[PDB]
Amino acid sequence: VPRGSHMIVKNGEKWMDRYEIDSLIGKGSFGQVVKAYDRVEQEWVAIKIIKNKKAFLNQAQIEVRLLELMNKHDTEMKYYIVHLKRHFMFRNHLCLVFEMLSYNLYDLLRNTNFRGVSLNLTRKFAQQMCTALLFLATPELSIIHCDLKPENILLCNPKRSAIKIVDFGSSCQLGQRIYQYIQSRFYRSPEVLLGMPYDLAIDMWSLGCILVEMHTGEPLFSGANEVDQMNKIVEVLGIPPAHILDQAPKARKFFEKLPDGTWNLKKTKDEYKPPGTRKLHNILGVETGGPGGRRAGESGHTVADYLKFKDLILRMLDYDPKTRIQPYYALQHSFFA
Ligand SMILES: Cc1cc2cc(-c3cc(N)nc(N)c3)ccc2o1
Repeated sequence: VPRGSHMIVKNGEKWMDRYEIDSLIGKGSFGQVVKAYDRVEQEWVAIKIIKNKKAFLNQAQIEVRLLELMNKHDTEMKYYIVHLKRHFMFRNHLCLVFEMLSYNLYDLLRNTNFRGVSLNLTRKFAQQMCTALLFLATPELSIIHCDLKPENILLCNPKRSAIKIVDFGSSCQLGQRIYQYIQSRFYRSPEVLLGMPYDLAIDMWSLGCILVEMHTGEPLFSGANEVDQMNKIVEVLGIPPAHILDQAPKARKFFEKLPDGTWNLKKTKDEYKPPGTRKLHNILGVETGGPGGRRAGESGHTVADYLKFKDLILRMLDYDPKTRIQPYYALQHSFFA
């Protein structure tokens, strides 16, 4: 019986006279993902190997249940989610066989030298991700991904715009509270930072953050920690509404209620732009040739195009989860017309 939690995998070895292990795709907290040739089906697969650890096995069994649940639906919309081909036990590890995809949206930004992709390619990723969120919002699914980020959205093919969402390891269904900290820090919604109840709207917050980054090359809100995260959100969006802060268990982690009942920023121990003064209109460069002026004298980057983009994003970054744009309405926005 091995002492470590990790599976020993040798490049070149063959599993169950079927899977020819080529190479490591990537390592994560769950374990690892290997590229392998399935000699029976004659196709590449990405094998997700789970560590022999109780916490990770439990998360992976939730992931298998939610992916199999999604697979029973007929809609074309389900193809924006990575396809789980099968699962088995091997050398006492749970192994998930997925279709082979291509590189993630972070690798795509790094290949631009973090200068961002075009507004036209941003629109394509936006439309697909809004359709995927509409699929998860199907009542019989009601899945919250809870970990959207550029690294969890993958191109299907290196030369094409088609994308799929991966990793439902942190995911839950509407009304569940399972894990103490959810969402990646940069993509973490204000209701989660404030310790308020969360629903599918947290994923639309994450998507708003991701789409600005895909076009600018840089994260919109790059907090070093939760206080810094909230402060960078406030730079762009101002002080959250009183009706939210008055109900937030963790309001006093970031803010203070003054004698007149209005909220300000909590004093530092002893630096940010004043609240709401880092305008998204200037981050995107709506009137000034897009990010860093670099889109002036290219087509597909008009002031009219940028205003439609800015308006959709600001509806995705609504502080109020009950009024934040829902996937069904985001798809009807003039940005997609
Ligand atoms: C190239 C490539 C990487 C890759 C990664 C996954 C995958 C990774 C994780 N963590 N969770 C899920 N549900 C899928 C699937 C196919 C893949 O294809």
